[PDB]
Amino acid sequence: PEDELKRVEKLVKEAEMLLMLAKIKGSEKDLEKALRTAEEAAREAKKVLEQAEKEGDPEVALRAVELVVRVAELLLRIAKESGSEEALMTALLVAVVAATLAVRVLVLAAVQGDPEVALRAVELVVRVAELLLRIAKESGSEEALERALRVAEEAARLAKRVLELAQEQGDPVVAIAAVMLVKRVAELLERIARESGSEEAKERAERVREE
Amino acid sequence: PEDELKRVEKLVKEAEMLLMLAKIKGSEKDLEKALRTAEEAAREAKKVLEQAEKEGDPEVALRAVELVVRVAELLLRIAKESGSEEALMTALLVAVVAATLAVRVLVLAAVQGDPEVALRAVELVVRVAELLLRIAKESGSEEALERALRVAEEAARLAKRVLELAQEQGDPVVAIAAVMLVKRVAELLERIARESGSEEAKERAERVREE
Amino acid sequence: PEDELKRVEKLVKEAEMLLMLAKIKGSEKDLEKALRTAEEAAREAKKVLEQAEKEGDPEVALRAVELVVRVAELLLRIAKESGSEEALMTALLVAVVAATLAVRVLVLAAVQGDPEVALRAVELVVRVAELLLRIAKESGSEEALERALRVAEEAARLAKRVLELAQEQGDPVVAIAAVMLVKRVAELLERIARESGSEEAKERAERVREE
Amino acid sequence: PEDELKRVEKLVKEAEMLLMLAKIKGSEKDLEKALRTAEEAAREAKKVLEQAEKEGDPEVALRAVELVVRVAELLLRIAKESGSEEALMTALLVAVVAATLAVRVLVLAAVQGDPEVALRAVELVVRVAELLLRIAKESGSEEALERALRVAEEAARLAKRVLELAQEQGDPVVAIAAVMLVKRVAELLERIARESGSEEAKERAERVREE
Amino acid sequence: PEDELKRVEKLVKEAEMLLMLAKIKGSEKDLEKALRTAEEAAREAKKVLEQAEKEGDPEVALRAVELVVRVAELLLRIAKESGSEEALMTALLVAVVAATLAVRVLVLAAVQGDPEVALRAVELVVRVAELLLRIAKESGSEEALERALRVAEEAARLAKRVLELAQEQGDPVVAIAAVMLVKRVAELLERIARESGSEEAKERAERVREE
Amino acid sequence: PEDELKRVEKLVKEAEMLLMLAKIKGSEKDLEKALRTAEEAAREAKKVLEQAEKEGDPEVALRAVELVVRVAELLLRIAKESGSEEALMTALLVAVVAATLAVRVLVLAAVQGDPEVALRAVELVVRVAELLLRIAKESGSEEALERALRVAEEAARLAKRVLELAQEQGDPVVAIAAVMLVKRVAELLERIARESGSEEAKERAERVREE
Amino acid sequence: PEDELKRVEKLVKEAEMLLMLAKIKGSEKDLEKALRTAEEAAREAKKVLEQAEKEGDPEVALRAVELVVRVAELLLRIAKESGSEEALMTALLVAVVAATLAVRVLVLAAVQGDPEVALRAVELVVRVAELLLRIAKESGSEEALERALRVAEEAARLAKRVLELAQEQGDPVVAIAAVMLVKRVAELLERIARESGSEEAKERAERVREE
Amino acid sequence: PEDELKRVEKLVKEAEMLLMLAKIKGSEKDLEKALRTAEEAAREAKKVLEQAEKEGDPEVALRAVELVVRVAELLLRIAKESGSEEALMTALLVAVVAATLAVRVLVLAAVQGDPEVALRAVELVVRVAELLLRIAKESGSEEALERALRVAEEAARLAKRVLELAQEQGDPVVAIAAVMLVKRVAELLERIARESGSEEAKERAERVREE
Amino acid sequence: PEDELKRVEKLVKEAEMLLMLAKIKGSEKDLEKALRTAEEAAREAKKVLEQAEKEGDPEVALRAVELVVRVAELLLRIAKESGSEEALMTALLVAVVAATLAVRVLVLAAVQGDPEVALRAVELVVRVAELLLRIAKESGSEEALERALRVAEEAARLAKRVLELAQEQGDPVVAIAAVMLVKRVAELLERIARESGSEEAKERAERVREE
Repeated sequence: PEDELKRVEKLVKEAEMLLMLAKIKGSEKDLEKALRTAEEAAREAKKVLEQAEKEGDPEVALRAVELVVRVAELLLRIAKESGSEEALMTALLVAVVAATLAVRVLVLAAVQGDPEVALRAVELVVRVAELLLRIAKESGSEEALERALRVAEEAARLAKRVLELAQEQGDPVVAIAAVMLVKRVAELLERIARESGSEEAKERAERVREE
Repeated sequence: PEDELKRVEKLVKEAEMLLMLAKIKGSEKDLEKALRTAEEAAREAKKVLEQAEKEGDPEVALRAVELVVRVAELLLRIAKESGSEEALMTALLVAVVAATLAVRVLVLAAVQGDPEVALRAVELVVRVAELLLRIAKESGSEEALERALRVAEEAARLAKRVLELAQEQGDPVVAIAAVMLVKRVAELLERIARESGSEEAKERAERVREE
Repeated sequence: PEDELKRVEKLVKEAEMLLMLAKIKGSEKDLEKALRTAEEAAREAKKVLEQAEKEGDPEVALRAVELVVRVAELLLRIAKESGSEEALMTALLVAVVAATLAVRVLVLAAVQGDPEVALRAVELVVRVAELLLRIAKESGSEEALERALRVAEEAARLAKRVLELAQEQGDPVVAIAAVMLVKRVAELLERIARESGSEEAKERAERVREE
Repeated sequence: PEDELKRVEKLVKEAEMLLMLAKIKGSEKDLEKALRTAEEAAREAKKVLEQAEKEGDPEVALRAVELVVRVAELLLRIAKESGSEEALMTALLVAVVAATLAVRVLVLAAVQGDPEVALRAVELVVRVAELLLRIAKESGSEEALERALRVAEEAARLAKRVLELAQEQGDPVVAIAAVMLVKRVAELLERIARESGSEEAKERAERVREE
Repeated sequence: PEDELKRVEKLVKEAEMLLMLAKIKGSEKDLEKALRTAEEAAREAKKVLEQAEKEGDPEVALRAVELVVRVAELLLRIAKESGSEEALMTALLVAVVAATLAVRVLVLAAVQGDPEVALRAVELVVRVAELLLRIAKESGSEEALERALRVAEEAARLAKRVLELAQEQGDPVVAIAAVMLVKRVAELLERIARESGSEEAKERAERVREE
Repeated sequence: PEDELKRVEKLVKEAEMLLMLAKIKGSEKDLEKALRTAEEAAREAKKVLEQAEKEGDPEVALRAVELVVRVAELLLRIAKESGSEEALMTALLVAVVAATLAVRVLVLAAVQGDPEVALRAVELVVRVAELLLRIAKESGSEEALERALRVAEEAARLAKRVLELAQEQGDPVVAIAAVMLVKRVAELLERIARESGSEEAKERAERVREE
Repeated sequence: PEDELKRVEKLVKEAEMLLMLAKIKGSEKDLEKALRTAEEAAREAKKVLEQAEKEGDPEVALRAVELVVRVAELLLRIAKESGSEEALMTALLVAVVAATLAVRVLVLAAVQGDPEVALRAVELVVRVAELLLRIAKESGSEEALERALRVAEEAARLAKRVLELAQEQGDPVVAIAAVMLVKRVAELLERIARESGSEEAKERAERVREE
Repeated sequence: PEDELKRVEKLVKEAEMLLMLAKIKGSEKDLEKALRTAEEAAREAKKVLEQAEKEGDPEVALRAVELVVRVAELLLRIAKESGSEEALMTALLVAVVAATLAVRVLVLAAVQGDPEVALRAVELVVRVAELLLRIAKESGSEEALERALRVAEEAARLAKRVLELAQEQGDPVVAIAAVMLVKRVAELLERIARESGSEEAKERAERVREE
Repeated sequence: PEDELKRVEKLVKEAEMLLMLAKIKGSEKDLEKALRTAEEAAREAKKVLEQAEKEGDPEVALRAVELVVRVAELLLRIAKESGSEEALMTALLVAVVAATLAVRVLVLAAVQGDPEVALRAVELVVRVAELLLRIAKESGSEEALERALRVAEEAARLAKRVLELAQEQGDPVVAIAAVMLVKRVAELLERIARESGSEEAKERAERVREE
């Protein structure tokens, strides 16, 4: 049931409500249950995926996982208002998850032959990459920075795999978009390469800008 | 349904009718059921809010809460004719409620992006402040006096939060009105500061007149 | 609908017709159904008020109640031709009713802000007073005499309440008339004081002639 | 449903029709089924009360019971045309019933606070009294005569109880009527006292004329 | 609906048309369907009564029954042209019916208090009597002759019952007419007494000429 | 099921009906079964609590217990009409029960975090106190008087415990009301202190007026 | 319906009537309801626009908005007679509104291709500018002064946009008028530049006098 | 329902409104939601086609797809004002889509035998070709240039297929127009051949100018 | 359900759509799934027959089988565009099937007595014959040629059996048509006899032209 997705979505709104009230009247308990509501919202989000795998709906799978991204993003924000290393780590944990989950939404889209959803699954990986990057900035964690760049390249990589089941089904437009996707990853890696000395970003960009 | 609001409104009129007859023929039972009709009117008023939260109508929420203010105000008056400490305390209880309820109407207006309704929600807080002040005078309660001034400043405070989602939506006029709102609070606190020695009103006015 | 008022009015005319024929050909059955037609006319008259309360028409309310007075007055007359203690008591019952009903028409006129109709509602109380006085003479009932004088003073009293919502709406003429009303009550009570030894009328007149 | 009352009423009309035809063409079978139709009409009448108790309608209760009186009255008449001791006893049985049933309509009117209906319930007791008196004359039964006078006084008694919930609800007119009711009982008992030597009627009248 | 009466009436006209054509061109089939059309006309006529009983219209009842008389009269005539013992018996059957039906129209007129319609109902009985007399002459049936005289007296009898609800409603003119009605029955019975040796007519006339 | 509460409530109304009839016709058997109906009503009332404990509804718990108070109050009244020491003791027994039961409704409200219901539970204790006081006056029992004052103070005491889970949940209004509650207990104890020499009431009031 | 516009217009006249009477007899309540009538008139005015957007009538849109200007102008005047900072702020709020509303009437005129109405919409902006200037003088508000000059330049700016859809439709006359419009803005800004030291007006005039 | 088409159309107008306002006041958020409104308009446009396939309406199909072209064209324009590579790619994606969709509208027109709609479907392909050409110029993308020319020739090709079901249905005029269509493609390819060195356009024109 | 037939029919249209698109854009995969869609359409077609046997509908049976012919015919065409020996053999297999299936529709029509449907069943055999002939030409298969001629004669044969249950039910027209059917088979066999040297067609025509 996408009936659940609405549940998940409303939980998220509520978490955002608990956060928004929390900043207004300065309540550390609002912020706490906001964290917990978020956490629940994302738990259920993954229950919904897990059965959209054991069913045939990649559409449901994608909406579930992008809700999980939404939860991750909310966690990042709660972290910044709380100033909590914990909240920042849970933000990070939901982020690293969303990545491999998007990857699952993708492989489902391939098995079932739904190239437009696979594409979106790959974009989502990119979003997760961008989030990790954010988290990395907020925590100064040299590890989160590595995870980010990694996840980026791995999206650019899966883009080829999206183009590849595109060219099986004769749909050049999503396959062109699938190449446009690879170049905004090249670009992200280039934008990162410039600022923020990384002995890496340079290499990853160079070898994705080949692909 | 705003169909209910009309119910709530008519209950209130009736309560006012029972009060107005009560003063005319001097019936302590008219005054009693007037109190109880009022009380009901405000109960339902909050049922109506509670579902306007679980729905999307901040408009309904505001009309519900300002009816609750109306009920509070009626209770203050019934108190003064009865000379009841009880009626005065129930007046006070509906008043302290209306405050945090307006605050809820506000946070709903923010979540849903309705800055003109948020503004009115904040005015309402100010009205509640003014009511508390009245109640405080009638009961000589040194506590009600504190609640009043508090609630005032907290309205001036939320005014910034109204201006803040105003400047997100690019609506300077309600945001200007939102600054005009803060200065009639500064003024209320100044007007109170003068008469009625309060070691406080002075401070609150000084620090809101900064903001 | 004032469509009903015409119904009520025609019922009354018919009752008066049944009475007038009854005296002509000396029919005790004409007189009976005349009583019953009257009774109906007044029943409906009050149905019409009752909804003019639950609507916004004090105009309809007043015409309904003064029809009820008209019915009461007719009952007094039927009583005198029949020589019935019963008919005289039902005359009395519709009379004591009309009083508190006029009082309702009045409080409606106040809630809705219609000072000229309130005034007339108070006059009507006076008429009812005058009727009670009549009934009292016809039955020699020491109780009806008390009800009369009471109802009188209570009209003079409500006159202040008419003047009081007059001075809110800035209409000195009906408010002057509202003081002229109090003095013809003082006068009625004085006229009664003189003849018909009453240990009371004297007091009531003295204390209304203050007001 | 008052839908039933109309049923009960039409049954009664029909019974009266069967009676009226029966006298015209002299049919002892018309008179028989007239008795039985009557009997049914009153059965259902009490079913209708019984649920107006287990519901909240004293209005329905009163119309049901006064239909039962109507049935009783019809039975008295059928008795006189038939010359049946049986029909006269069933007349009596429905009469003695109607009494205690009116009493139930009354106590319902008290529980539910409907003083005008209680009043009518008490009048009804008086009617039943008057009926019993009739029945007593037709049967020369020294017992029916006792039941009559008894039931009379017991109505005058319940009149106080009507006045008593009148003075709780501040409705002096039905309470005055409630005293007028007691004096037509005093009167009935006086009218009976005179004719028809009864060592009793005298006492009952004396002690009710106190009350 | 009196809409039906027009139906019944037109059926009758048509039956009379089928009869009138039948005599002209000598068609035994015209005469047959004329009988059947008549029969229908009278069937519906009684359906119309039957619901005018279960409604409140004695006016409708009378027009229905006198149509039934009209049908009866038509049947008598068809009988005489056909020379049918059958048609004569069906003539007789509708005649004996119309009698007891008029009687029903009457008792309806009494229940509902419509003395002028009752009167006409009784006249109708007389007409039926006159018809029976005709039928009796045409068939030489010693039984039809008895039915006739019987029905006559029974009309004179019901005349008293018409006068009796006349004197309840104070309408001496229909009550005088109700006595004029009894004397044309006395007269009919006298006119029959003379010719046509009947050991009976004499007695019936003597005892109705008393009444 | 609150379906049961309605059962309990109707039993109570019926008990009150049996009592009200009992006073009217002076039936000691009505009064007896009124006692027993009351007793049942309160039995079931406690069954309903007992499962509202083993469920999560403090709302149901409170309505159940306040019905038990209602039953107690009815018993007090039946006692006074009967003049029974027994009925007065059973009145007392249901009263002393209701106290510790309210206390249970309270601790349920705490476990489940429902401060507004806890508050009402504490008021109820106060009502029970007031009842005990009544019972004490009617029986002159020096023991019932002690139980009363005790129960009073113990309510004032639990008020702190209500304020205490109020300040955990940040709801100052019920917590203010919770302090208003303590002062009407101080007041009750003061009102009792004055009249009715008690070497005690003085002390209890002094030490609660501290708190 | 332009049927509404007449409503709006008459409301405005009435407001002006309440104001004009208010100054004559010196009634602060006339002035109050004059403010409120004005306020309503402008509310409806915007309802009428809002549907002239969701319809195709820029003509209706312009008349609606210029009524809103009229309301704004009336508010300025009421402010000056009352001496109210509040009335002056509400004057200001309707003024700042009318500006962005005229802007909407304009963009509607563009979408629908009605260059003569767009022109008038831009003039209206200028009027609003002139009003703001007035308001600014009356309140000495350094902010209202900024809003004024701003709004002026923004009109001169939209004038180019009017000329631009003029030159698409080949209508040089409204386009010439559209350049004449820009120079009376240059002029207004110059007239303001001179008196009333503003470090700004100078710049705005210089850069619009380029355009 | 073509009721939807109007929806789609109005969405498009609104998008164009958001764009036109966006250029006027320079709002990057207007431009954003203009993009998104456009995107929606085209989503629904394809929902409408998708069911016009699963229904029998090629007329609905064509209007839906040409709305999709309209959306594509709007996207191209938004791209140029924003200077966004993203907006330009989404412009391109809706363009490449519209092509194969027109192709679907065509094959529907063939299955259902509607040669005039097929013709228009083929023109539409040509429009899409022209759009791609535009997009290609704006992005300098050597790939978009290939897609353009391709799509052109493929329209000229389907023109034969339009002529071919024309000659089945004996409609030479649309079939002549179908040959006129091929020559403006030859011409487009020739016009492109000249400017803008393409080693290709030459070949495609040569081999279509054969056909 | 003939609800299924529509399913079968739409599958066929779709197969034809996949074929028609396949020839347009030259897609060997369109042609493949067109074959498979066809194949399904015919599978279900036979499921529908199979239950129209186990039910009483020869009408359903005939529509099912002629859909199977339609599928066969489509397969022949797909074969010719693909140039597949396989597709041609599956064309042949559905053809040889349709024959013996028509034969079943026929024997059902006989058992159930529906001679007009039997006739059509026999025509269908002839169509199948004509198809086999086509297939035979396309494959040069000396075997398919034998099957064709065979199936032809066997239709002419069953024609006698159609005429034979015609003459049982007295319907000479379908029986005449049943003889007209035999002569277009004689004719088909004659037309084949001429061209395409067959040592056979001659004999079969000679011996059917006897019959």
